[PDB]
Amino acid sequence: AALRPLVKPKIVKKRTKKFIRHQSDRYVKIKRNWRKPRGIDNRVRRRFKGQILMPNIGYGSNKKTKHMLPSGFRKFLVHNVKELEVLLMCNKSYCAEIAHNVSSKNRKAIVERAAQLAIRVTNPNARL
Amino acid sequence: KTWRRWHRRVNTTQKRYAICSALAASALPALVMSKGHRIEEVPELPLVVEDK
Amino acid sequence: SAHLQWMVVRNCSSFLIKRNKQTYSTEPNNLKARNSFRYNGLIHRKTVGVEPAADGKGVVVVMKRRSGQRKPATSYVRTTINKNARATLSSIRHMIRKNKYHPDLRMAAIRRASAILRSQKPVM
Amino acid sequence: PSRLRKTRKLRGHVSHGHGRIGKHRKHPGGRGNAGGMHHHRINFDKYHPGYFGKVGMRHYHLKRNQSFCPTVNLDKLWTLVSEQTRVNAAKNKTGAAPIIDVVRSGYYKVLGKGKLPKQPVIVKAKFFSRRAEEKIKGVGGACVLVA
Amino acid sequence: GVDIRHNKDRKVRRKEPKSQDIYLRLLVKLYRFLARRTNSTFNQVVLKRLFMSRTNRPPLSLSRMIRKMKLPGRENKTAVVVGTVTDDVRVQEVPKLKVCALRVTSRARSRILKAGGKILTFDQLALDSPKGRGTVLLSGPRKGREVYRHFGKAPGTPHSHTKPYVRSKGRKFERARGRRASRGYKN
Amino acid sequence: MKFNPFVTSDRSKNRKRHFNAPSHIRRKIMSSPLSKELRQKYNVRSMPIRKDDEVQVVRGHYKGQQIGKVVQVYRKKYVIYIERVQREKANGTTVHVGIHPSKVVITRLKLDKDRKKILERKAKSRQVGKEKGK
RNA sequence: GGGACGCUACGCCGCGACGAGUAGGAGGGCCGCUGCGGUGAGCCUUGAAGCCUAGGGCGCGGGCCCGGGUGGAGCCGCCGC
RNA sequence: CUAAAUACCGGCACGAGACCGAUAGUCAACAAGUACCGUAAGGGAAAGUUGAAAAGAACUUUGAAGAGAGAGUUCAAGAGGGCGUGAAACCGUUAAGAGGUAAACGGGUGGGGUCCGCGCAGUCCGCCCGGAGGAUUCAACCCGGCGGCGCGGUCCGGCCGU
Repeated sequence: AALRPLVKPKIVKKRTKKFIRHQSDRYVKIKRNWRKPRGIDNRVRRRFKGQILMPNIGYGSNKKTKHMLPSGFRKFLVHNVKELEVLLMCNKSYCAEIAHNVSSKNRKAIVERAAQLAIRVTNPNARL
Repeated sequence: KTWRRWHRRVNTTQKRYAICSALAASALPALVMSKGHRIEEVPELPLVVEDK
Repeated sequence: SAHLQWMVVRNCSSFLIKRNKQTYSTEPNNLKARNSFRYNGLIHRKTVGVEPAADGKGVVVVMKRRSGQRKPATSYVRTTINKNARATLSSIRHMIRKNKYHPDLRMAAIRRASAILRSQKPVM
Repeated sequence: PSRLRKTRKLRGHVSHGHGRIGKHRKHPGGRGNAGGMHHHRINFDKYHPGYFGKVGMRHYHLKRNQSFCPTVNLDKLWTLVSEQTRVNAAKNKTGAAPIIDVVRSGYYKVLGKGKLPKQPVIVKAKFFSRRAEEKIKGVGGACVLVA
Repeated sequence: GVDIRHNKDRKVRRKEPKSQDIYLRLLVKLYRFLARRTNSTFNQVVLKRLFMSRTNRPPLSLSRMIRKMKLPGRENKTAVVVGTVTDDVRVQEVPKLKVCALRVTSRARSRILKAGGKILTFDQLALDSPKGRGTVLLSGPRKGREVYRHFGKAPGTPHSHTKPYVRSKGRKFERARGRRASRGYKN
Repeated sequence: MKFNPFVTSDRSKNRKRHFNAPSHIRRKIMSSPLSKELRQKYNVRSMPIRKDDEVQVVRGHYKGQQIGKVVQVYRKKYVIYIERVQREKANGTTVHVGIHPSKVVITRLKLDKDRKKILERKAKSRQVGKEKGK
């Protein structure tokens, strides 16, 4: 009973696990965000077996399915009612998402305008 | 330091060139719309008013 | 001209917005709402525009005349169509194809009008 | 624009574009033009020949005002006077040669580099070259000295 | 494993001009269509030269253009210069000419039109001759810059005449040992 | 815009003048508009407040149409104290609630030899804008 | 003699070949921080910034957007600097 | 002997900032050249934030009291006197899981939790047919307005000429 997209291609991802920083588990000061090691004796840098994999260009997703939601749409950040009428010619391909700082009474302005335009909302019933 | 090169000098012909480009682009209706001006009700964009 | 002003409005324009790997324009006559040379409502001398009616029932068709090009108060004339779904799409097709008025956007106006009439249809 | 500089791309690189063996030390070769008769001999000979030594006569109180003698070639001789005088010079049937005062426009010497159009002139200048005179006489002109 | 070298597998050339001005880009857009739709190589030289840098498309003096039209393609034939067409002051008589250039100096426009000449822009050239038919393409002296006198074989070397980098020329500015046969050596 | 070159537009400097103003300047900051019935009669917009003036509260939690007089003028707190504008303490005593003079309208003044002198003087220059301006 | 899409031409599309990397060099960042000129009839006590999060996700990646909690007053998107 | 153009990190009073924001900016945003140290010459800190308003917790009860438990103020004590927001290292407690090759990690699965999909009878959109209905309803004409084009083969008149 939701808003179907025009087509529903098979979403394929070469890797879904996050690329963690080297020795991120051993320390708290070392965050999860990836940093490329540049040490002379770094095992990860020279691709040793059984080590942390590094991000490469080969892990890129397909251009047809890039930035596409599992529902089949692509997201678009919407702040007010006026930004909704942009997507009514992009109805079957792109969906709208309300921003975090939008008030509850302005969120309940948005939802029905996209319902009249049949625009899918990722988070329709956010606050209530 | 205080003696950082704050100021920049432009050639006189180049200073006069941009003013001519700025005045000429102010008479095209499409370019002024892109500046966000809400003047769709203006009768003529080269708005000339009497000296009163 | 059309090609000269396009190279200026393509990046530094107030109607253009860019986020989430997308680009859109909020021009009053930009049907399909995309930043493009063909669909820019302000760039071209001849422009077709489809907007919802003021009372919510029907569609208004924006027609741009070629006489007052630097006279924006007179350059645009607006006609309101409040007929049935088949007859509304027949009229907008006739104003574009049979007048030879910027004919590459005839179906784009048909697509926009077909959704605006659907938007004002009573919701289930 | 510090955002366009090289140091923004060098973040995360240990040696900062200066190598790991030859570290970016303070002054490995010496300050300034050190080592002219020494370790920088080859650069001072392959690129700056004649740097070391004295030649010529010293001149204690030299005034550049005394040596001011600007020159003009025969190319831009007619550019000194206006174009109207050039048209009327060939148009006139009496043969009245117009006078071009070289000192008036701000030159003292006249050099015979270029070709002269075939119409007489009267050239007033502070100095003349030998070849510049024969070119003027070859057209049927006159060289007038002035101080 | 493939034993090929990726050292020079990427050709270095200009695909589009580094200038951000919009009038050249509209002229570039016009000549991209003419290169891939017409069979003339003239639209391939013009389009290649429109991308080029300022030092690559040296100004062409007016006297050179008179000289190359004293030996023209046998007289009505237009002149096409990608650079700027400058005026020469050591030329007396100018004939009527058909000149196409990106820019013409203000004195040169008055001098050419005084002789009954005609000056066209590059968009007018396409409307006149789309294929470059009956055209002479010219260029200024590429090695005419003072920079090239410092280039080449280094000074202080036998038979390597090249201007050294000196702040001011004088009797005590690189006239010593590296130049004097009396002092050390000379080349 | 302000055009006087010797008049401060700095935020930090202006707050320094306000919070470190001397006592004779503190009274001038504490001016409140008169009630509408007074305004045609005296032709005065606003006026500094004194110890005994009848006050209606316009804003805040104690706003209403009640008529109360001032108890004291506390120039160190930018606070005045009104008669029945007060809240209950825990122990049973009553404490006057502070109301800023900006949210105050004066319905009756405290007439005096020095009080009356300002009334024509403020109404003198008030009229001057209507002869010079007209 | 009465008719699908297209084309931000700095865009779109088709063919083949290739993809290691220290020092080092170059390019692209709709990666990130701060302030300024424009711009969004931008967000906001019906809840800003900040912080926490066993949720939904996106991008190879730098990182980012929503869901929940706390918070009480500012903040952000795009074009350039 | 002699003013003017000239200099001015001290002093008086100013105005301003594409500057910095309590480990920044003067050492010093605060009882700062203060506390403190050295015989002395001298060295020289740390330290901003309750709340809009103290409305700063009346009163009852345990304890000798510190400290609590009720009650009360406030929009909010989850703002309760060094009190705005309260992160990490670290510690205490609750819930779940696990535990003889120190712990931790990459790839691949599997199991258990967590909330979410608000899924639990699975798509609608156009074209054609059927019959039930309901309209003020179609094509074609007349009138008025508006717009486009015209090679009107060259109609007429204006305006301009980089």
